[PDB]
Amino acid sequence: GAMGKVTHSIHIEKSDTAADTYGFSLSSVEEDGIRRLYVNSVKETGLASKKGLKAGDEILEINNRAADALNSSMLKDFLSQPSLGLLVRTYPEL
Amino acid sequence: TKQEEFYA
Ligand SMILES: *S(=O)(=O)c1cccc2c(N(C)C)cccc12
Ligand SMILES: [Cl-]
Ligand SMILES: [Cl-]
Ligand code: NA
Repeated sequence: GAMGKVTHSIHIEKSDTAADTYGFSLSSVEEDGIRRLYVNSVKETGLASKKGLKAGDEILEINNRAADALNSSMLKDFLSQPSLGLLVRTYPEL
Repeated sequence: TKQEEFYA
């Protein structure tokens, strides 16, 4: 592979309960005045893993909205739903 | 540093 940007669109669906999780976390990181959202972890046995979400992927959009336009209230709202759309920048592993 | 973190 090389340096080209590759994005991955993911749609995850699950039961609507407080016991059924996607199995991933995200972080907000600021560096030199630019904020990015990253996949912070992916549970090895979870739905997000099954769907090919990778730790270190950069989240570009959630549910058709730019990551930099997302606040914590929006994230809570979106993440509590039984389906979720993610657009991530993803890197070749090697 | 990370500002914060959410899981679902
Ligand atoms: S920060 O510089 O202490 C910090 C801590 C942990 C992770 C970080 C990342 N990851 C790629 C998410 C980027 C920038 C800073 C940072
Ligand atoms: Cl996790
Ligand atoms: Cl930190
Ligand atoms: Na840390």
